[PDB]
Amino acid sequence: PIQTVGRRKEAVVRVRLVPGTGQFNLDGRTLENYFPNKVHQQLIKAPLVTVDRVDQFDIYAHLDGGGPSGQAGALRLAIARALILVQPEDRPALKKAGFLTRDPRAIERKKYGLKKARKAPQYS
Amino acid sequence: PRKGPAPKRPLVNVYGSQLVTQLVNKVLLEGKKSLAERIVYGALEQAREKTGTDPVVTLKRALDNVKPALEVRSRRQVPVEVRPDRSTTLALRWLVNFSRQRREKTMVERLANEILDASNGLGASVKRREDTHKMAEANRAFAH
Amino acid sequence: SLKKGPFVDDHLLKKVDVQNEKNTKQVIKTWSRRSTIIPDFIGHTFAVHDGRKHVPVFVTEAMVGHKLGEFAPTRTFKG
Amino acid sequence: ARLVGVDLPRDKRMEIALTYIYGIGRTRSNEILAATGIDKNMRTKDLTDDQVTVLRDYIEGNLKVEGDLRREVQADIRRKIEIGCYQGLRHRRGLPVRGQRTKTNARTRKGP
Amino acid sequence: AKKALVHKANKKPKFAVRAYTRCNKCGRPHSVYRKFGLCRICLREMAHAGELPGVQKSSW
Amino acid sequence: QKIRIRLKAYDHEAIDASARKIVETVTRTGASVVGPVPLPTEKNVYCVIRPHKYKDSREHFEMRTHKRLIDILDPTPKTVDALMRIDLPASVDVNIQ
Amino acid sequence: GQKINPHGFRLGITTEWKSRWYADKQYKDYVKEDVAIRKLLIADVEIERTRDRVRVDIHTARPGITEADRIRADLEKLTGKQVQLNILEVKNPESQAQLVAQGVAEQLSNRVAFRRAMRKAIQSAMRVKGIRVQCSGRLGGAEMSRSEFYREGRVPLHTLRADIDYGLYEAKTTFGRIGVKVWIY
RNA sequence: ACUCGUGAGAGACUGCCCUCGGAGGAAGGUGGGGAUGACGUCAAGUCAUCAUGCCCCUUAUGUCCAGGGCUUCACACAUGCUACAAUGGCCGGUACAAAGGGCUGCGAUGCCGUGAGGUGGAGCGAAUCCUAAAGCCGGUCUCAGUUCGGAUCGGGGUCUGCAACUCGACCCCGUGAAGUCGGAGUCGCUAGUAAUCGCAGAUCAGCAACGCUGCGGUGAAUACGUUCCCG
RNA sequence: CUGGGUUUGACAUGCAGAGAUGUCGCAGGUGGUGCAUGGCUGUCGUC
Ligand SMILES: [Mg+2]
Ligand SMILES: [Mg+2]
Ligand SMILES: [Mg+2]
Ligand SMILES: [Mg+2]
Ligand SMILES: [Mg+2]
Ligand SMILES: [Mg+2]
Ligand SMILES: [Mg+2]
Ligand SMILES: [Mg+2]
Ligand SMILES: [Mg+2]
Repeated sequence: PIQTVGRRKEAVVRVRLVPGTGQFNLDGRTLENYFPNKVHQQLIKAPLVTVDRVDQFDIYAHLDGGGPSGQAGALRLAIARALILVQPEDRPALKKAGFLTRDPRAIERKKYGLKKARKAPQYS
Repeated sequence: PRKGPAPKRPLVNVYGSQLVTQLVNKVLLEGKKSLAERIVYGALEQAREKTGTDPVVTLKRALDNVKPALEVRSRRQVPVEVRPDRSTTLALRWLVNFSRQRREKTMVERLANEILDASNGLGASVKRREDTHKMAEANRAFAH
Repeated sequence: SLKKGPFVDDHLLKKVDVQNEKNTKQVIKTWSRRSTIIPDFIGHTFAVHDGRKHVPVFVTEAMVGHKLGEFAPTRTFKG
Repeated sequence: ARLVGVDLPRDKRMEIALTYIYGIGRTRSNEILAATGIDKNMRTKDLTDDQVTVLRDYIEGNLKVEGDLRREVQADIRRKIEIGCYQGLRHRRGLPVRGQRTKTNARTRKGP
Repeated sequence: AKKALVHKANKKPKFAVRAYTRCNKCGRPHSVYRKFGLCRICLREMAHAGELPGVQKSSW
Repeated sequence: QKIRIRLKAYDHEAIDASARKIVETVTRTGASVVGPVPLPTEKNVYCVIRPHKYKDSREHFEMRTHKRLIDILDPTPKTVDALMRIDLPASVDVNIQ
Repeated sequence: GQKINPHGFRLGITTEWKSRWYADKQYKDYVKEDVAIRKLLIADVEIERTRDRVRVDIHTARPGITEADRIRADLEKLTGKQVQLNILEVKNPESQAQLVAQGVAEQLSNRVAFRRAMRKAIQSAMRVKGIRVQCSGRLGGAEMSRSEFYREGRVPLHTLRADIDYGLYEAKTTFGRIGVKVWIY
C-alpha cells in the first residue's frame, strides 16, 4: 500500500491511504476529538481541499513525538507526500501551493552565558 | 534592515479573511493562540448576533474609521505619507489597546463594544486618528 | 524535631545522674550546645559555652521542650 | 447571621463565608459544611435563623473562634519573649524569628 | 589545599558524614566531579592532553 | 539455548574491528547469530569553567559509549570453546550472557 | 585566553588517547591509579589497562637509561597488577615535539642565551612542513617578563586536518621558570 | 513493511535566463546553529587549582580537636523569582514531549496516613525495569486589597544526619503583611527568535537552587529607512 | 576568633574526658609580593 512519512519539529507521524468515504482516524480516535481546534482542522485538510479530492480517501495514522501543533502540521506534509503516490498529476499543484517543504525551523541550543538561546542577561 | 529589506511574513486566512488572522496576533499575548482566538471569536460573533448582523464587514467598515493616512515623526515634527500596509497595523493595534483600557468585565465584551463604537465613530480608537491628523495637518510647514 | 525520641549527648547526662545523689548542686560546665532539656534537669544550673566564655543557665519547667543552646546568644548587636 | 464570633459577611457563598471568622479558613470551613451540614453553593442570606445555630453549636466547642484564639497566640509570645529562648530574643527587637537573613529585605517585620 | 588537610580526607572520618572528597591530583575541595574523581581544573589538563579515555570536546 | 554477547566501548571504529572478529570466529562453526545490531549511544556531558572568577567562558566535554548486542542463536560445545579462546578484543568490554 | 590546546582540539580526528582502557564501576579508581604513575615516571607515555594487566608504554630518545625492572616493582606496589613494561625508541627526536622542548629546556637551564638556543631548534628540525617555537617569560634575568617567538615554514593552527605535534616544558633558571612551547606541522 | 537507533553514502556550486526573477529539490545563493579567538593591547584576574624566584614563620602565622563564625544589620547598589488579577483564581474531567539519571543505587503494584511520609521489597548494573505543565470541554466567583497575593507569625509533624539552638526544607492547620503595572532613567530580542509553560542533570547523606547548564511544548509583533545618537 | 593539647611535629628520608588525647585490654605554611614569574583564562573582537 501507500505508506508515507511526514515530520515536523520532532513529531514523527505515519500515514496510510485506502480509497473510501470521507473520514480519518488517529490511533483509534476521531479528528474532532484529537484536535478540538479550528486552525488545525483546515491545516491538515489543505492538500486534500486545494486539489479537490477530499472525500476519495481514508487515512489511518500513528502519532509520536512533539505536541498538538507539531503533530497537526506533520500530518499536512505526510498527506502532501502521500497524494503524489496516488498520481503525480497532483505534484505540480501541491508544490506551487507550498506543502512539500518541511520546516527547517527547529529549536536552537541554549548557549553558555545566555538564559534562553539568544537572550543575554541585564547589563551595567 | 540597514543593508536591505527582509522578506515579509506569509499569513494564512475558517472565515477566510486576512484581517481576522492579523487581529488574532495583535490580540495574542503570552504566546498562546487559542485563548487569543476564542476572545476574537467571542467578540466577533457577539457583534454578529446582536447589532450588525454580518460578521466580517462590521469589523472592516469599522476598521476604515480607525485607519490613518498620515502620521507624525520628529527629524530633530515632519508629517509623512503612511504606507498602505502600515495603515492596517495601526488600525488593528489601536483597536486592541483601548479594549484592554476599557472598564467592562471581560475581553469578549470589551473588544466587542470597541468595534461597535468604531462603526459609529464615537470610540477611543476613532478619537486617536483625529488627534494624529490634527497633529499632522496643523504642521505642514515642517514638511520639506 | 528528632522524629522519635529526644536527644541528650551521653557525657552531659552522666553529670546530671551524679547530681541525683546530691539531688543537684552547683553549676556544671557544659560544652555540648546540642542537647535537649529532659525534665530530669529542672532546678539545675550549668555554665554553657558561648564560643568564647561560659554563661550561667538556670532551668525551669518552661524551658523543657526548648534545646539547651537557645539561652546563650553567640553574637552581639547593641547598635 | 450572627456568625457566632460576631461579624456577618455581606452575603455570597457559604464555603468562603466562614473564612472571615478568625478560627476558620478554607479547609476547616470545608470540614464544617460537609458534616454539619449544608452545600457549598448555598448563600448566607438564604440560610434560616435556626440553620445558623446548627453551625454555632458544632464549632463553638471544637475550635477557638476569635478572642480565645487571639489571646492564646499573644500569650504564647509573651512567655516565649521572656521565656529566654533565642526565638523570643528576636521578638524584643522586632526582627525576624525563624532564621532569616536580615541584611537585605526583612521589611515585613521592620517596616517602611 | 595544604598537605595536612589532604590526608584528613584519606583517614577514617569517625562519622560516615565527614568523608568530604578532595580531588586526587588537584587536592582542591570545590568542584570535584564524581566518577572522574578529579578537580574541575584538572579535568581540562587531563582532557586536552588525551588522558581520560572516552572524554573529549565538546559541542555538540 | 541462546547466548548473547554484549559489547561496550568508546571508539565507534574500534568496535567495527571487534564486531567482525565475533563473526569470523562463530561462522567457523558456520551460519547462525543475528549479526550486529546498532543499539543507541549514551552521552554523559560535563560543563567546566575555563582557574578562578570567569564563569561565562565554559567548555563542554562529552563521552560516548557505543554498544553492540549481537545475539548468538545456536549454542554448541565446539562453538563455546572457540568463541572465548581465539577471540581477543583490545581495550573493548565483552559480556557474555 | 588565546589559542586552545591543539592536542585536545583534534581528539576526534587524529590524536588517540595516551590512556586507552575502558571501565564503568572501576573508572574513578583507574584514573587515580594513572595519576600516581605519571607523577612517578621522555617523548610520550601510553597505557593499555586490562584486568590484572598494564602495558605502560614509553617513548624516549635515549632508551638505555635492569633499572626498568626495579621501576616495574616500584609501579607494582602502587598498581597491584601485572606490569608488562615496554620502553620504545622514536625516529627523529629532532622532529618530536616534547623532545625539542626538552632540548631547549637543557639550554636555558645551563645559561645558554635564548636567541642562540631557539635558532638551533627551528633550523635543525626543519632540515616537516613548518615549525613555530616560543619561549615565554623571565629571559636572561631581566626584571620585567617578556615573550618572543621564532618560526620557519608554515604552521596552520585552525586547520583541523593538519596534524600539529604540540609540546610544553617549564625550564627552571636561577631567577624563576621559562615556559617553552613547540608547534611542529 | 512504515518508523527509530546507528554505520556507509549521495545532494548545492548562480551550476542552466552585478542583480531582478526561472525549473526542480527536502533545501538556496554566507540554508540553521555550534567548535574555532591572527599580530597584539590593558604592568587586566589568580602566589587561594597546581607549580615556583626572593623574603618571612620554625617552637609557631606550622598541627588536631571540640565550640562558635563565614547566615549579624539603621541602611545602599546589583542579579532573579512570586506578584499585583478575569488572556484569570480555585476543581472535577480528559492528552500529546525529548533529553536524561540510577549500585552505600533508582525504587513498582499492595496495605497505613489529611500529607511530607511509613511499610515492604517486584524488577534492575539498562531502546527491557524504576522516573510533563500551559492546553481543550464544562462548573464556580464578579472588578472588591477580594475565593487576587502568599510574606510574616503561632502551634504541631515528617525525613535524612552521631547532632538540624545558633542555621536544613518539606506539607497539614490558624494568621492573611506590602502590593491597584511602577519617578528620573534604563537594558533583552530579527523566527521556531521575544514572551510564557514545564522536565532532567551536574555538586550532593541533607538541602538556603527562584542560581547554573541542557531539553522539548505553545509561539507573536515589526525592520519605511540612514540623516539622528553609540562603537 | 576564643580555647584545650603537641614538638623533628598526623606526611617523606574497655575506664576517664567537651573532644583530640591519655591509661589498661629537614618536613610543613590558603603567608607576604600577580608591579618578581610559568601555566591557565577575560577582554577590545569573531573585529
Ligand atoms: Mg524554549
Ligand atoms: Mg574558520
Ligand atoms: Mg595590576
Ligand atoms: Mg558567603
Ligand atoms: Mg548597624
Ligand atoms: Mg485541572
Ligand atoms: Mg540534590
Ligand atoms: Mg608560599
Ligand atoms: Mg598581571
